[PDB]
Amino acid sequence: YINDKGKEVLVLWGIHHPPTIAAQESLYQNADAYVFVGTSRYSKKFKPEIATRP
Amino acid sequence: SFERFEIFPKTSSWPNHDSDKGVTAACPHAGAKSFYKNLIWLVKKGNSYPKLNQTYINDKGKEVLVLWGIHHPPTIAAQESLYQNADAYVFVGTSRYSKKFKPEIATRPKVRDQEGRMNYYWTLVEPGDKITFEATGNLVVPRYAFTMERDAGSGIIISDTPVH
Repeated sequence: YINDKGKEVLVLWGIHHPPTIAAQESLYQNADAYVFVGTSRYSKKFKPEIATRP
Repeated sequence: SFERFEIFPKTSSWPNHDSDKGVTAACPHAGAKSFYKNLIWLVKKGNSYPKLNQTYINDKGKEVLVLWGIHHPPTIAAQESLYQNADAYVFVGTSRYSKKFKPEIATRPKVRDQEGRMNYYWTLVEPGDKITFEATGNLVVPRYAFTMERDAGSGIIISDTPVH
């Protein structure tokens, strides 16, 4: 997305952590998944943390 | 209010792992190798480190401070001689806290004769909340947690003045 507006844009996203590997396959078909979000001054790579939380 | 209580009894919580060989010369007691009182350094019970899965529900009426540790061996051989898993992982979870820890196997500068490292972490479990420990290696499990109640606040005085 290129900012054609004349002012700042607030962007919100989320990263999901399934409880089990089976959930990861049932949702995304990729056991070894990754995310990357990048701007000119921002760049981060997110890896799923598949574990059973309380 | 402060009360130390055995969060995980040593004689029953870890039947599959070894809770006796976790002693180092960096923490000596009476000239012999020892370790921290409030923590157990679990190792293999012989060519096997099965999946560790333990939980604790806060039955106390106030906060519970739980401290654990993650061990980073200096060498891959050190990883196998303790946990028999080259790619181990730890996961500590609460209703508000969740973190996955990965060992960083590398040679550090040697301080107190030790080339590996051990990072210490802590958290507060609220009443009615539970903590969960999951591991395939590199976990120093709690032995004693601290039931605690906090007040408004104070400070730490660093001085040699006598106490009367």
